[PDB]
Amino acid sequence: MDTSRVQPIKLARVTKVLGRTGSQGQCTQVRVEFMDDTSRSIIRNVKGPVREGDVLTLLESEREARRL
Amino acid sequence: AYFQRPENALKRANEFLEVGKKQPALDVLYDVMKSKKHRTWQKIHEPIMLKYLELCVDLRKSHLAKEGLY
Amino acid sequence: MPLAKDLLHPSPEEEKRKHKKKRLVQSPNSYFMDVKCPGCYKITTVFSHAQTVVLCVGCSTVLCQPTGGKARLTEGCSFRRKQH
Amino acid sequence: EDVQGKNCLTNFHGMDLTRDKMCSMVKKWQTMIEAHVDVKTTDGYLLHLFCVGFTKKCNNQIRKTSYAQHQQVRQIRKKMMEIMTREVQTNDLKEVVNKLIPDSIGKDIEKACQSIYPLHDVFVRKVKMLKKPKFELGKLMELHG
Amino acid sequence: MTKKRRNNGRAKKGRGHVQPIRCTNCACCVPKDKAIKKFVIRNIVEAAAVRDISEVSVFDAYVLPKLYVKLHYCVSCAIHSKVVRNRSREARKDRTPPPRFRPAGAAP
Amino acid sequence: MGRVRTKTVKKAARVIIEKYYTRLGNDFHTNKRVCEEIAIIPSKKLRNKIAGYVTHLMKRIQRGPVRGISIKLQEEERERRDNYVPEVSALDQEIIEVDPDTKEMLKLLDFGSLSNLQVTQPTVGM
Amino acid sequence: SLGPQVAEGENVFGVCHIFASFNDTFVHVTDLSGKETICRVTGGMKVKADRDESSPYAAMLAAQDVAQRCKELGITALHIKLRATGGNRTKTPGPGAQSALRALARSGMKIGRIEDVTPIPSDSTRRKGGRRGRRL
Amino acid sequence: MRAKWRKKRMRRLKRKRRKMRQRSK
RNA sequence: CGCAAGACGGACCAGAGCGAAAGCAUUUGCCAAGAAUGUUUUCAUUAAUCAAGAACGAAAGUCGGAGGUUCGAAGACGAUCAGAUACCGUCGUAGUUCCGACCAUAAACGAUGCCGACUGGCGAUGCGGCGGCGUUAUUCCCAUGACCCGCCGGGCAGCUUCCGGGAAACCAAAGUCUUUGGGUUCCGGGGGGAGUAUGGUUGCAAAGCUGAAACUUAAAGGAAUUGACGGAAGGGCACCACC
Repeated sequence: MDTSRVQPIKLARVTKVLGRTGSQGQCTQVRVEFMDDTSRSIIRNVKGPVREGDVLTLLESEREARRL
Repeated sequence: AYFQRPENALKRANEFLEVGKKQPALDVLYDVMKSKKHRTWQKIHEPIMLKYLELCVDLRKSHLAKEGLY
Repeated sequence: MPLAKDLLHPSPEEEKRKHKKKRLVQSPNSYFMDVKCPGCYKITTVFSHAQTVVLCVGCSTVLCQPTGGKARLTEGCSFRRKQH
Repeated sequence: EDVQGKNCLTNFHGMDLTRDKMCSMVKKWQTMIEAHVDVKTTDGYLLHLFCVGFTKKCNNQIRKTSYAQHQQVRQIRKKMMEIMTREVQTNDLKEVVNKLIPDSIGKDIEKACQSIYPLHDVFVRKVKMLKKPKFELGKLMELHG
Repeated sequence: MTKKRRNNGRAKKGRGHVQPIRCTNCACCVPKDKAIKKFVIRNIVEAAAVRDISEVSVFDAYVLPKLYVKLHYCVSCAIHSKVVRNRSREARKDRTPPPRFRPAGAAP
Repeated sequence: MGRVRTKTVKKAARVIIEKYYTRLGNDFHTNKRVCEEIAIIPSKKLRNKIAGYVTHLMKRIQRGPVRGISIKLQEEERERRDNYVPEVSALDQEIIEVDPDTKEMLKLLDFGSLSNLQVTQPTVGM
Repeated sequence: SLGPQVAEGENVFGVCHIFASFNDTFVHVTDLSGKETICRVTGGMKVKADRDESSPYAAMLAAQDVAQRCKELGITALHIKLRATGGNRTKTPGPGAQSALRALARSGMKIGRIEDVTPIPSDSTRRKGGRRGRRL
Repeated sequence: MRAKWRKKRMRRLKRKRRKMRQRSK
């Protein structure tokens, strides 16, 4: 009725980098492992320069990337 | 694909028998004994072969009881 | 074609497997036959492509059947050409 | 059809089939074969069954087609009606259902048409109960006995 | 008058008229023999959501159904969506379909 | 980065290995000093390159034969494969028999020995 | 909110009726029969912009609420029926089909079955747009 | 389209001449 | 969840089939018609192409009735634009459908007359006939079914090349042409003026068919080749480009 009830702050880590996307190469596709489930994996779009094995701070895993 | 839990062969086999068809109910039973389901004796393979050889002798098919036992 | 081949004298059936009006002499591809089954104990003579029912005078009253070409006989042997 | 003290009793109304199964069987280089009949039971129930057949991709074709003549098809349709009227005109409402659950009906057609073209697949994609008789409480409770 | 293609860009042989089909994207009328036909078989569920659906499903091993869509494109929509590309004079004679993955197993 | 070797290096590198195969080691420094004595390379930086490629080739020449240049011992083993192979000395195993329709040819050409019969089924792919 | 008097080892199965395509997403949870029903939420109610009504997160945010009121009542499991628009139209799912499932499943609700249902003609009336169709 | 229009403007013009001559008599 | 109305035959449906062409896909029956193949049947030159004349002939349109779901010229609105009588969104008449009369036109395109003869190779597909080592159906066994292999007709097409031709693109025909002649019909003469003028004819209407000149001009046009250009496609690159 009022506002919303939301999920708590998640943490998920890179397994591999895929390639860069966006219309100036500013976005980066990446595969990430959920860091609580080792068989779960989602693809994301991440802005900043990333290497591999570093951890992110996802606000949701409802969202999922495709290409555009 | 086909089947799963190879135990479904009995169900069909049983379903066709309530109509009175032992020619296809059996076929379904044989379609399993010979297939990817060669996991050497799951516990359900005995009731399959017991029904299979009952129908073989209920219609008279030795060359099928041979392949079944083989 | 090897572009030098003979045409005077052809092979017995490797150059007489051709269509019958594309041969050097025109031959039929049909024949007669002397029959005499039991259903009708008589020496009947019948053409290979019957085109019509051939009748019998015995217990039977049918011998042939006209299909789309040759003719399907029956349970009675009786066969010959003879010669042609 | 009836309510009885917080328990709702049911009655047959007709069967249908999924989409994906019906779609997956349909494919290029086959000839689809279809027919229906209107049919009456021994009782007052009336049904309108819809069946289907598909041609077989044959034993050891090197050909990339499985198409059939038009003459051959109209035989297969005629013989698919003949079977499905014999087994449903006789044999009351419940015995119909009993034959369709393992699919004995469809399997019987597959072998009976085998000589004039082998065929793999027979299913009854729909049945539509069109008319039905009176409630008949005595006949009703037989089903829930 | 120069003839770019022996087939005039369609599969009409020994026939006077062919029923038109509507393009899936732009609704334009296109002859059934000129339309670019793509059969798309997809799982109803996307590969990422398969795990969550298997964990929440009451059945231990549910076989997920497939969507069967026959897409019909006009030539313009098929070029814009990059379904068909421009080919050289010689490579237009080639009718081999481009190789896809390999096969319908696993990753693709 | 970059620094893909030019043709001037790859031309003379092959030549220098063919005619001074023996002098080569597999160390950089030794292969440098040899190239300095068996030829003059008019630059210093050029010399440091041609040595390094001569080294990199000599690694592969100690495996199977290179297809850009020849050495003597490979043409030895070439000759040794190409004058007898250990597989046969017999022709082919001395007796091989054939199936009919070949026998009919041989019947009409005065031969009538060393045959078998099998009359394999009809037909192509069937 | 009063549920049934047992659901301890069994589940109660509703039907989810997810709607697909563009400019709209519905999620409308009903009975097994579908005769009567419960809450019904749209992506135009979660997000107001008249252009994010078909977006993934708008479909997820919808089902993230609807799935609460299910379990609040006693509906714990869901059979799923899909609907793309069809009727000689696009006849292909929108974006917010994949989306809502991923969100509602992980919220805690069980999934029982899933299927495609779309109204597909056996050839029917002419489609809006004319012979030359839309351009620009 | 261009030629099909040039044939059309001259069609309506021809029709007008017919009417105008039929009007004159 | 049930009912009504009108429209329409998906996927299956293909360089597949049938028809003179225009065209022709739900079931079952009836009515007449036709091609190909088979034949040691019949007739005995009965043929080929065509002024006159004749039948059929998409869609739109016209006249009189029925019907009118859907789409929709016209028209009324909402946006976009300096302008926007447009592209886009909403509504919507005629029309779209059926019955009976008219209208004779299309990129009615293979932009390729019809009939006949001769001249390469190869693999397929639809139909008929014939020949065959075998699997396969059933009643247990050569009824005729499916699959395999080969052969003979005519049909829609494809691949291949120093057949030969062509300006080239291309084409086993557009080939067998200065080494020119198998038979026959129709039709063309630089570009505009003009399918206009005019008279004839047909039509209820809309128009169709038949069809000039005065005057003007040295180019119009084809393939074909090389460049440049593209709000064409695929790769690659730059802080004088961007992030």
